[PDB]
Formats: sequence, structure tokens, C-alpha cells
Amino acid sequence: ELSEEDKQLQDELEMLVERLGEKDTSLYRPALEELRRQIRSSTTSMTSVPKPLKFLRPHYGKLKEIYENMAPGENKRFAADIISVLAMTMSGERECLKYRLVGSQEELASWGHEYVRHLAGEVAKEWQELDDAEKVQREPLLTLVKEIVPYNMAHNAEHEACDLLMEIEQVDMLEKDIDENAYAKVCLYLTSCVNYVPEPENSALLRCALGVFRKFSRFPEALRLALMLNDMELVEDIFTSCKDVVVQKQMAFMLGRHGVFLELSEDVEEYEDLTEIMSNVQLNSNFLALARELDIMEPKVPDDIYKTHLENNRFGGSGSQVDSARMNLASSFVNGFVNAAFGQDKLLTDDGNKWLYKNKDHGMLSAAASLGMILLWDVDGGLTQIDKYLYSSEDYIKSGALLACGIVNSGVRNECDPALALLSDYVLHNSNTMRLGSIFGLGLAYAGSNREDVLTLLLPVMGDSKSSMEVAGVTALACGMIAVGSCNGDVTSTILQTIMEKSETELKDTYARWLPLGLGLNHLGKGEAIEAILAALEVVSEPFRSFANTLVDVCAYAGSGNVLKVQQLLHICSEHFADMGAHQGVAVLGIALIAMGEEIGAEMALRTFGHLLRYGEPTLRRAVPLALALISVSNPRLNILDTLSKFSHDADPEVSYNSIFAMGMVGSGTNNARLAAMLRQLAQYHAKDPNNLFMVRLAQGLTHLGKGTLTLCPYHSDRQLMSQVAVAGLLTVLVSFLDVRNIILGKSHYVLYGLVAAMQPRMLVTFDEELRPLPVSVRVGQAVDVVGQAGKPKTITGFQTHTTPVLLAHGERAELATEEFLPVTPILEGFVILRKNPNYDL
Amino acid sequence: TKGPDAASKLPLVTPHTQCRLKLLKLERIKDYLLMEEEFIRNQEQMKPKQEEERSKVDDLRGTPMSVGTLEEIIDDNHAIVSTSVGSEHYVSILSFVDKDLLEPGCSVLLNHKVHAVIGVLMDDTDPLVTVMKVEKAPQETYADIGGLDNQIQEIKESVELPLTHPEYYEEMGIKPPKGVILYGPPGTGKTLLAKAVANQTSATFLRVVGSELIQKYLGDGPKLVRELFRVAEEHAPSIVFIDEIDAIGTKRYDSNSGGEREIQRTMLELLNQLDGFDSRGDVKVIMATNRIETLDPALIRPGRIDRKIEFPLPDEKTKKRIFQIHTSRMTLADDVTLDDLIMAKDDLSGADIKAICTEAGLMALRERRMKVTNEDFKKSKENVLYKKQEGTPEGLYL
Amino acid sequence: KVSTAVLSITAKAKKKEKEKEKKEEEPNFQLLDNPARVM
Ligand SMILES: Nc1ncnc2c1ncn2[C@@H]1O[C@H](COP(=O)(O)OP(=O)(O)OP(=O)(O)O)[C@@H](O)[C@H]1O
Ligand SMILES: [Mg+2]
Repeated sequence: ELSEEDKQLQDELEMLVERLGEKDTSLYRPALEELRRQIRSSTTSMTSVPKPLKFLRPHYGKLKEIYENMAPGENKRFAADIISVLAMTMSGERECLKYRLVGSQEELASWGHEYVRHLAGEVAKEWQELDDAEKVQREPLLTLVKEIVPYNMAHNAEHEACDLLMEIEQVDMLEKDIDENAYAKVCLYLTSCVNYVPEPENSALLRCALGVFRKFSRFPEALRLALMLNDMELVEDIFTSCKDVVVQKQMAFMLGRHGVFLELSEDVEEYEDLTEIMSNVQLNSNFLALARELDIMEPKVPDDIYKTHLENNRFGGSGSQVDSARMNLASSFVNGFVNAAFGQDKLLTDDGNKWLYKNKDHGMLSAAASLGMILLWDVDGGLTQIDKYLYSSEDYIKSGALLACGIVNSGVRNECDPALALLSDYVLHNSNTMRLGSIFGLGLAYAGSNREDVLTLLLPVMGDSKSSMEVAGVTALACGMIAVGSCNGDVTSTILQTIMEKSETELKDTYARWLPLGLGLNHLGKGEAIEAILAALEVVSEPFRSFANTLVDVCAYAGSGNVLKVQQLLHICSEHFADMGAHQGVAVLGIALIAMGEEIGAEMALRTFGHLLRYGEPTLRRAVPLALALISVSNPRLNILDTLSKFSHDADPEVSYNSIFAMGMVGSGTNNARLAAMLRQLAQYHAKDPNNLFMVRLAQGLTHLGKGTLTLCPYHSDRQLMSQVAVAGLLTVLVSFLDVRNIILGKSHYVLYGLVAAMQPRMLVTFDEELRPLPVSVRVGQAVDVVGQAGKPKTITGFQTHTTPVLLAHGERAELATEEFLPVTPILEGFVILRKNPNYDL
Repeated sequence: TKGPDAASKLPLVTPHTQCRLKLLKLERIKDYLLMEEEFIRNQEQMKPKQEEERSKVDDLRGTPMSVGTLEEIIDDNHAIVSTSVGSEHYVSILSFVDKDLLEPGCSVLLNHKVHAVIGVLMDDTDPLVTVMKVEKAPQETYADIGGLDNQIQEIKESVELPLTHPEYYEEMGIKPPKGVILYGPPGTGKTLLAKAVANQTSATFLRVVGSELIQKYLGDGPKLVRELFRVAEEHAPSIVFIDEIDAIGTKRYDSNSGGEREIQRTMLELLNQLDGFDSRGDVKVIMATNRIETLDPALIRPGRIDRKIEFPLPDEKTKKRIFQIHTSRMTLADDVTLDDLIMAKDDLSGADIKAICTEAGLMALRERRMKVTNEDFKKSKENVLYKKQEGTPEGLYL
Repeated sequence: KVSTAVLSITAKAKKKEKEKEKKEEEPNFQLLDNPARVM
């Protein structure tokens, strides 16, 4: 019950509210003045219970009607203020809003923080309740926001300000209202909220954050959000606005990492240095330094990688003297991938022709591509060795050499463009293998280029009726992955015409799946323009109509997180009815690629995939491991590996094959000794089937990629920056792997080399302002945010001290433990430039 | 093989602030859960073979199915099986049974009427052991532990790093530590660290009290310990946490005490499981005890327990970290200076800091305040801290 | 089958789809013969 002070205050409140019965002149001003005074005193204090509000439980009906009849001036406004404060505690949402709306304006700050928050919530509720039928109510709510937002800004309440500004769908005022000490908080809030908000508000929020960062001149972050938006005009605007040459070099490094090559005018000083950095010619050299820091110059051999000295030699000296072709292809992939990018191998460099001569047709192409893939990012160094094998006796393997070129020029660009020159006279080659090699090399060398000359040169291949189905598919995929995430009308129209003119009998083959691929590869991350795409694709008949629609639906929403598209895809998967299950497989890959945008969505996609596996039909069971591989590329999560190990022994050969490839992709480059042991056990168990052995050895090569210093992650910048080229590469490999026997185990091993398009390295090489390497002590650990929305860089814990260059595993980041240097980019990934601290004093 | 049964956990939703970002992440979780529900509801609804297989096998075996103990395998289809009443019967082994699974002492499903071997029971796990397995991972994570960097690093190198990165251990040649005892004054973070590692680990986790592994009947104690460790072996990557090992880890000594000798037999079986004849495999053991000096040397010796992680009373930096973590969900005022609580030598532990925060919240609620102040914390310090009586000598020492 | 709510954005999506749709736009007797059956 009450107290003496409480009872006296209750009596005073009751007297003040009861005096309003009649219309005496000295009632409305005195009583409302007293109520205003008490309410303001209680509300403008600590969060203590508002004692006047607790005591006040009257009815305002008489108060509302008298409001209607008495004092059209300020007294009704005082009454409105009082009833608004009273109804903030009660449930009078619309009335409580309109009391502040039409009553005494004064200011929302004069009431209290809680009153401001409640008014903000009610304003958001009304705005969501108000449609475009009338804009009369919108303007006063906007005026309320005009004062609500600065209140939150000045009282560290940026949460409510940002939320309200997202409800009203208007975010322009953040440009003119954000302070120096609060830009990071709101910017991080937006860059985290963009992933979960659906279309089209995510793009508006992204451009709002872009404008904020431009206003505060945080140019690297502006570049990050510009690549998030995937629009070149604002990237060019940021490039022009960058007046600091060190920031220019940093943004060139990040552009090269993302693979975005924008033409630079000669008006910008130091054009040559920026161009050569963006071409990423230096990377290999740094990689070499990397390797000579870890004493891993010496390349490995497949015999030691398989560890034959440990396998139980049940048949000794009688069952291993025969060298089958398929195991030779697997050993080529191993003695490639494992030793790749180190500039040397002990079996393909000194005994090349002898090795290649024990391969047949497809083995020739695979080994020729692996010869270039054993030396990465050295265009001249790679081609100096590739030319002789291009001059080979078996001119059919010439195409393979082109792959080598295309696999050597990957991740780099030259002014003279050796790849374009070398393949310009070979693209029009009538031989199917020659044209295939030419187009594949051109695509791999020019991933993400979007250069009009190469696209125009690739156009006539689609209209060539002579060109075979697999030539058409490889051409379509190369065109798509040269024009990743651009919605190029030229390529879209060309592929649409090619598929429209294609016959059903010729469409029934597996390679026709690669026709939507490039089309889909033209529309990565842009789901707005795909209504016309689906309308155009609706002309073709089912089932391939549904197949193409599903594939373009995946490609449109790559990482979008649109749960409605995932619901449609899950409905497709759950429909229990050969080619009919292709739709379900593509939809499963769609759930994977949409959910990999967000960590939460991905981890729930894990549970959905488990449910699909334990309760799905054979086609879904085959499809899921590819999805699991897509979800966690180069992220050896133990639960995923355990599920894949459980299903590697399944009685369905396709399911086991897909599970093995999922081991290879998920644990790629992590050098996981547990994964290596499990793969050795799988090789021992599957020692009889050539296909299982081939794919398990491929998985071992993938997991020993670069001796553990290479990753296939399509994500960068704390996994927030997507990579269109890498996403394209994994998409091609996975959709080809939807049919392992006909494509992977058939005539199309070269498709595996598309993963090298996604081949991106991990280091911590630190450069000075002049780009010389600089050893800096670095604190490396997990980025587990021990705070909420404090704006912290996840507050790296699990500390370990390192000297650069350093190797960072997936999910573990780094920070500068020394204040002597300041990084231009606060995200310590890849090559960075540290400016000497001017604030530090000796 | 029977790979690990890792506990399931929902993704962490951060920030923990009551903002729209938390709403969006939680609603994404709800979306995906509803997707799973819709798929799992429409799966069996659209299900239109093996039914003949079931109608034959189940009819042949019939219900109920008795559970007996295999004793001898006479022929390829005849076996001497002892029923639970201890009576042996020469019964037949039906065709639909894997002859390689039958081993002496195995649990075998028999027909109710003719007791013929109709199948083999695989698990036959003691209910007191299957309850030790953790199904719901605890919510406490490594981000909820203030300070304790050395202790967390040691426990990660022991039970976490070998699972994720066995490459270092295999390359250098070390066998990773397979036994850790978390010892120190109470309320320092031993059980909290066990909760955190259980949350983080991808391997199966078994939680023991060090006293539930003790049974009434004469031989069921060591047998229960053996069953628990065998279950840990089954799910190969395993972590066996035995809180309050003091209950059984006490030092061996000679007395009549007919129950104490069984106590010592149980602890002897435990140390045999830890390191005795035959290898232990890839199962780690985490032990916690307030008093370590009272433990038997043969239990905490290296090889059985490789690491002894000390949990001291938190220092100034650690105490400040505890206060920052445990008031993160609070709404602190501007007049609060936590430093005064962190300084002085009250010898307050992490649990003491948690109680201080809780009592400060209660003090604020007493004044009808949802935001705490410095005075509330000061009152809570004296209100809660009154634990020890004297603990100190007089003014002898200058 | 059944369609789940997914109330996170399904209401907004359906209302915006509705806006898009708006943008898009006795005897009383019987004659009988000789063998007539009558109740
Ligand atoms: N270093 C710490 N960081 C954060 N919280 C801590 C810390 N130490 C203790 N706590 C808090 O104290 C609570 C109780 O401590 P805990 O359960 O870890 O006790 P203990 O050290 O195992 O003691 P006992 O000897 O009773 O087993 C934990 O739930 C946690 O919230
Ligand atoms: Mg405890």
C-alpha cells in the first residue's frame, strides 16, 4: 500500500483532477499547470516509477469532451500533453500519438527519454499503418522525427533513431545529422542490418551508409559498401574523390582482391602504380616470400600425401604395378593443387612429357591445365614453360596448354594481354577440343573483366550451329563468368536466343544445364531484373522451363537471404513426384547459396540439410552434399565433416561421391590432419572402386591445396564482401557435379579447374607506404564480439602474437598490437599498408 | 564407428540490446524454423515395398521381445542365451540376424515364446550413463568469461585445438593433453569454463557429478564408470567432465569402512580408465575440484591428468572484466564508478561479482529504479560480501 | 500441403503484391404419363 508522502501526493492529484468538474476561470490554468509541473518533474528524472502516473487512474472521457469544448487556445494543449503522458503508460496508441501531434508542441525533450522512445514506437506503428492513400498525416510525423532523431543522436540512442528512420523508409537525415563520434556505430548497424532486411530497403540503406561514409571521408569503407551495392559509377566517384595516394594504393589492393578492374584515366597521378597493383602482378612474388617464410618451398609428391607407408598393404608387390588412367588423373590433380602457386614441382617440371604420355585424351587436357596450375600468378614465368607443351606432338593437347595460360593469367592482368592474343586466333578453331580449350582459357584468364571486345568475340560461338553441345555449354559459362553480376543485355539476349533456337532433343543432354548457367552467371546478386528473365524463360516448355527458372532464381538471389525465395525452393524440394529431380537438386543448391549470405541463415540451412538428408528421396540425398560444400567452403566445421563422413559410406554411389567432394571443398586448404586421416581411411575402404578412389584423392588434393595456404572462400572483408568470380566458379563446379558420372567422371574433368578461378590466397604481408614489406607484431585471434552493438571490431580474443607475414585460418582475424603504425584499412586482410604513426613520441 | 553426438545449439543472436537488429536476427531464426516445420510436416503427408519386409520380419519375431545375455555360440544358428532371470536356454538364431554382431556377453533380442534369437540389441546403455550425455549445449560461451586468458588458452590447447587443428600436434610429434583438472577456490570459473567449452566444442560432452557415478550395489560403481567410459569411446571425439572429483578422488588410505573400500575401488576403476592397460583413445577428461591437495596422487599424476589449471581469485584487471561482462545487460548510470568496487582487497571472486551485480539490481528495484547507481553497488558490496569471519591474524607483523 | 506463415516479411510481401495487383488492373409440378410413380 501507499505511504504518508504517497497518500498526500495521491490526495493532491485527486483534488487537482476533481477540480476540473466545472468551468471556473481559475481552474484550467491552475490545475493543468500543476499537473504539467508534477508530470514534468517526475518524468524528467531517473527511471523511478512515475508516481503521478501510478496515482492517476481516472477517465479522460470527460477530459476529452471538455478538451473539445473549452479554450481553443493553449489550455486544450496542456490537457493534450497531460493525457499523452498518462496514455503512454496505458494503451492509447493512436490517441497518445495524436495528443502530441495536435496538442502543445513545446518539445519531446522536455518530457523524458522514455516518452521519446514511446512516441517513436507509436510513430513507427502509425507509419506502418499508413499507406500511400494520404500524405496529410505523414508530414507532422516527419516533423516529430525531425526532433526525435537529434535527441537519440545526442543521448547515444542511435538504436531507436536508426530503427525509426528505417520504419519511415526515409534515411536522408542521417547524412546531415550524424556526428564524428557516432558515425562508426550507425554505419556498423546498417552494414549488419542490410543482410537481413529484404528488398528493396537493403539497397537504400546501403547507399545511405555509402553517403555517410563519403561525408566522413572513410574511403576504404565507402569502397566496401560500393562493391556491396555492385555499381561501378559510385566506385568511380570514390576513386576520383580519393585525394590521399596511400588510400588510393589501399583501395587498389582491395579492388585487386575483389577482382574489380576499372579503367583509370591519365588525369590521376601515379596511374601506372595503381594499375600494376590492381593487376595484382606483385601477389605471386609476395606469395613466394610467404612460402620462404614458412620453409615450404619444397613441393610435395602424391605418394607422401596419400601416405602409402601407412596404408595396410594387403596385396604386396602384385596389385599396385598397374597404373590406371583415372588414378593418374587424380595424382595429376594432387601433384598440382597441393604444390600449386609455389613455382616448382619435382615431377611435372623435370619429367613433364614422360608424365603426360601416360594419359589419354582427357588426361592430356587435365595434365596440361595442371601444368599451368602448378605455377600461379606468373604470366611470363608460366607461359615460358607452357609454350613448349603448346608446341606438343599431340596437337589435340594444345587446347590444354591454353587452359594453362587461362589458369596462369587467373588473378592477374598484363598490359599486352598474352591470353587475349594467344586465344584470338584459336577461338574460331573448328576442332571441338581446340575451341573448348580456347574459350575456357579466355574465360579463366578474364574472370570478372566484362570487357566488350572479348564478349563480342565470344558472341559468334553461340550462333554457330556447328559448335557442339559441350562447346556451347563451356562458351556460355565462360561468357557468364566474364560478365559476372552485370546483367549484360548483350549476353542475356544472346543466350536467350541460343536456348530458344535449341531443340528439345538437343536440350535433353546434361551440357544444356550450362546454358542457363551463363545467363544466371550474368545476374548474380541482382534479383530485381529477373522478372523479365523468368517471363522470357517461361516460353520454353517444362521440365527444363522449371529447371532454368530455378537456376536463375538461385543466381538472382546469391547471398540475398530472401526467405520467400528459399520457401519457394523448399516447396520445390518437398514435392515428391530423373530430370524431374534436377529441379529439386537446383533448389537445394539454391537454399545453400541464398543462406550462405548470413551466418545465422547458413547454420539453420545446416539443420534443414540434415532434415532433407534423413527424410528425402534419392535425388535430394545426392543434391544436399553439394549444398553443404557450398555453405562452408574452406571452413572445416567439424559437424559438417562428421555428417559428410557418415554419408561417405552410403549405399548410393552418387551420394558418396557428392559427400567426398563436399569433404574436398569444405576442408579445402585447411590442411586438417583429422580430415586427412578420414580421407586416407576412405581411400583404404574404397580401394576397389576407381571412381571413389579418384574423388577421395581429389578431396585430399583439395584439402592439401597450397600446403594449407590457399582457400576457395568466395567471401572477403570479415566474410562480408562477396566475390562474384569465386561464386561463379563454385556454381559452375557444383552444377557440373550434379551429374558426377557424365561430366566429372566423363569427359569434363577440366571443369574442376574452374575452382582455380576462385583460388584466392591468405596471408598477412604488411607493406610500408612505398610498398616494401614491413614486419609488424600482430595480435591474432577469434573475432567473437564480447559486446552488443558497441561498434567494436568484434573485440578479438584468444590472442596469439605473430610476426608478419602470418597465416589466418577461416574464422580467425588479426589486429595491430603496436600503436607505432596505423593501417589505412582497419580490416587486416591480405596485403595492407601501414602509415607510420605521427602521434607516437619516442 | 558411431561418430560423435554433438549437442545442438541455435546461432547466437547479437547484439543483446533490445533493438531492431536483434528482432531481425530472431525473426530469421523463426523463419528458418518455420521452413523446417513446413517441410517436415508436408514430407510424410505426401508419402504414397519394404512394408512386406517389415510385415515378415516383425511377424516372425513377434512382440514383446525379451532381452537376454548371449553366453555361447554353439552353431551358426544356435546359441546358449541367459535370460534376465539367470536361466540359460539353448535357443536358435533366426536368419535375419547379423552373425558378426553376435559376441559373448552381448544383449540379444529373443522371441517371447520360444526365446529364439530374433535380433541383437545394440545400445543397451545404462540410463544413469545416457543421462550424462549433453543434449542442449549451455548458453555460456567464451565471451562470457572475463580474464582467465591463460586458463582458457590451456583448456583450448588441451581439449579444443586438437579437434580443430591436429596438424600442429601431428607435425611436431606431441600427443595432445588428454586430461585437465580445473582446481582453485570456489566461484572462480571452473564450472563456467566447462560450460563454455561444452558450448564451443563440436564433440560429444558427458557431464558427471563425481557422485552420480557411485551406486548402491557392491559392484555397480566401477561397472558404471566402465560403462560411462565405454560410451565415451563409442562416440570417438568425446569430452568427459567430472565436476567435484573430490567426491571420489580423495586420497587412498587403509580402514575397514566397507563402503569406503568400494569408494576406492570405484576411483581405482576410474584411474584405470584414464591410464591403465589398453589405450584410452580420443576421449578427453576435464575434472574440477575446490580442494586438490586432498586428491590421490595416482589420480592427478601426469599421463592420467596431463594439466593442472589453477583458478586464482581474480585480480584487478580480471575483476574489472567480470564487472564489465556482468553489467553488460544492465543500464548503468553516469555517476557509477565501478573502479571503487574493483579496487580494495575484499578477495571477491567472479561469483561474488555476479552476486554484487544482482544485489545492486535489487537495490535499484527497492528504490523503484530500473537503472543502477554507484550507491546501490556500494550497498550491495557490504550486503553480499559478508562471507568470511576473520581469515586474518592480528597486528603482529609490521 | 500447407503454407507456413513466415510472418517476418510475408505480410509486407503480400500487401505489396496487393498494391502490384491494383497496378495491374423452381418448378411446382411435373407432367406425367400412364405409368407414373407417386410418393
Ligand atoms: N572469470 C569469470 N568470468 C565471468 N563470470 C565468472 C567468472 N568466474 C565466475 N563467474 C560467474 O560465477 C558463476 C559461478 O561460478 P562457477 O560455476 O564457474 O564456479 P566454480 O569456479 O566452478 O566453483 P565451485 O568450486 O563451486 O565448483 C558463473 O556462472 C559465472 O557467471
Ligand atoms: Mg563450480
